[PDB]
Amino acid sequence: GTSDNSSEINLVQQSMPNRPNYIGFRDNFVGLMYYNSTGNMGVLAGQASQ
Amino acid sequence: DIRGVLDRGPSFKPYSGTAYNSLAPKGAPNPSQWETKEKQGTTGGVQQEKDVTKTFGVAATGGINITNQGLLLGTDETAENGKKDIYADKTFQPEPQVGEENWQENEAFYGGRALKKDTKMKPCYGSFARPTNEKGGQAKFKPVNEGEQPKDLDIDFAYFDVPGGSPPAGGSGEEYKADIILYTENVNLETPDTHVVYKPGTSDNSSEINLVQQSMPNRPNYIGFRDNFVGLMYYNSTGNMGVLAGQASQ
Amino acid sequence: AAAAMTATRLASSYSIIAEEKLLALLAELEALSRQLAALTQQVSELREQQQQQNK
Amino acid sequence: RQVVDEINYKDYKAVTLPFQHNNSGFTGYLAPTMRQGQPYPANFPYPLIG
Amino acid sequence: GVEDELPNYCFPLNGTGTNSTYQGVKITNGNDGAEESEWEKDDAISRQNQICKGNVYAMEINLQANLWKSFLYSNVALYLPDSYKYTPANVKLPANTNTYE
Amino acid sequence: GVEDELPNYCFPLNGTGTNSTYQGVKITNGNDGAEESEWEKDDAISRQNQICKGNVYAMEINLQANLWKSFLYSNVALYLPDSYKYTPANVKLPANTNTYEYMNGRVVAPSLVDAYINIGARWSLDPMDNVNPFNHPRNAGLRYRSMLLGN
Amino acid sequence: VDGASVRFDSVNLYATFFPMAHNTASTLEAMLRNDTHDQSFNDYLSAANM
Repeated sequence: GTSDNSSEINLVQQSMPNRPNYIGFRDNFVGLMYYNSTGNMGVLAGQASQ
Repeated sequence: DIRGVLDRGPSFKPYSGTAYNSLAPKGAPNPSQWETKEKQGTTGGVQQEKDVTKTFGVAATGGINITNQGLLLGTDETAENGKKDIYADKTFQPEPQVGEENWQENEAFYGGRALKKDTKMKPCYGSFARPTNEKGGQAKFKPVNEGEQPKDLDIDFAYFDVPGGSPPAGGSGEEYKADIILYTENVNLETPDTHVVYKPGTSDNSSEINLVQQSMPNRPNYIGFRDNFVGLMYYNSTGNMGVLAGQASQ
Repeated sequence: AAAAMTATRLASSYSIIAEEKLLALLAELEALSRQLAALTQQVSELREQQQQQNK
Repeated sequence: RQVVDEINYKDYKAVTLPFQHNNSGFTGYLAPTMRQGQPYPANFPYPLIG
Repeated sequence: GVEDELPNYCFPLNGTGTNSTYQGVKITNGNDGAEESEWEKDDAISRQNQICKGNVYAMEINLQANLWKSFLYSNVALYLPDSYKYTPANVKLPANTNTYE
Repeated sequence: GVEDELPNYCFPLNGTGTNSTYQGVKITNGNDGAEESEWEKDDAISRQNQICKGNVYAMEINLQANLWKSFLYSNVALYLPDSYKYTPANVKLPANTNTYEYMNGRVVAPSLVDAYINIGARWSLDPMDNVNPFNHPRNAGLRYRSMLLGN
Repeated sequence: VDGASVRFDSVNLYATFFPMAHNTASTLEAMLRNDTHDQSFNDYLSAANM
């Protein structure tokens, strides 16, 4: 039925478990550091002649 | 790079087990019928008719009311309030049933499909029946025709009332019509792999004894070329050797 | 056999218009129509002006 | 794999999913729900052996 | 978690486990109302065919989960330190610990 | 296919579901004909003698079929592209397809890939040929680092 | 779709030689074997079709 109140009609419920969904970091953390994006790039300079 | 077309014999079967009704118990009989003699009469009235036949007629789908046409699944638009079942395909699709709910599925009238006595009934495990119409209708032999033409399909109706009915039909006997219908017909029954292990009797014609029927699946058998193709080209045989001679000196 | 194989092989081988467009279209037509009516008046006057001077 | 030849083979009827009934009466119909139905000979998987 | 979405059922040996017996009736010449349906001698009657009404009897079992639990109990569950295991009330055991008894 | 050849039975807890009752009988010295029994007062004349006059009350189940069928469903059926799966009438779903709620209420027919599809073949199911296979509970390279952070 | 097809059974190559005295065919062959003069032809259409 199209209801959630307690009744004999709603006594027939069959429920499947939600499908599994793992959530973790990417391997080697591909993504945690900006590579090859012009908006933000790393820098390794000599601190004297920048 | 030899290229042809081979044909593994009937012995070929690359899958262990069965493909048709694999979940059915090994011994569950198909809902069918078996012409026989039933003992009756006050002092002996045995009458060979469509007796205890139709012994298994499992009926899943239900309907509002049974008429002399079909099951009458449900009421419809005011234009045509009666909606029987198309006995071609959607007479009783074996998958659906009443409700799909165990409790409170009590239905006034049910119905199902069954096999005629012409078809030699086999266990449900490993039974196949090639469809006849694209609408999913199960195998339905065209009725026996001498030499003229295959006409419309072969379907018959059987009605089964519960024996115990108190109310008479308006002053009649103790009979009534609270019943269950069954669409009975013959199909192209054939077991592609499974073979019967335990056969109680000797004949295979449908009967109460022959209802007991257990069939294990056929023994798997793979066919294929040999490793590295051994044996495909003649080797170290003096009868037919093969050469690599130069063109000039041969 | 080749014909049977050939027979086997031949078969085996085998919008709703937006009002933005419409309202723009109507305005353009009216703008051209008013210009066209204005140019018609000048030509009609020109013929009368020559005709009356000749008469 | 070897699929059924739909052209060079007569008495071939195309059965779509919501009509084919294999393993009927012991498994849910178009759902992983209860088992509903009536045992009966199967019809969908065309034989390819024997 | 053990992967299981299809319920697994156990079915009776006779195929359907039916018990109710019906009798044949042939609905006659007239209206398909409540009379006019009358039985005929052509079918059996008294022990006449039994038809399952209503789907097969059955009972299910979480097949995949049972294997997972059984794997756990025979494994580590039995190999826990003795502080967890409790002796049954109505049995007796040897005093010393290091013994198969 | 399923490597099944023996029926697998399930038996009642009490050893036998038969609940018939009987009483002992004490056929006398006479010939064992029709009316020589005496039913002496040595057995349960009324209730207790319970015997299964028939066979045991097992019921069958194809153990091997269910496991393979269940493995096939969870691992190859639920991951079909969102065109073979339908939506039950009484269940409401969100709008965008991407959300987890949406891809959790649309069911797939078991009459899809099953124990009887491409039997005896190495065929990869064509509907999910162009479906990312690195999105799975079997992606052992993922759930190692999914459970590395914890649960 | 409808009609049948051709079916080759045998193919042969025919070639007719001008009957020329071996005295002058050797001379003509001697000239044509020279590096200075060799046959050169051009495609009549002489175009690159796209």
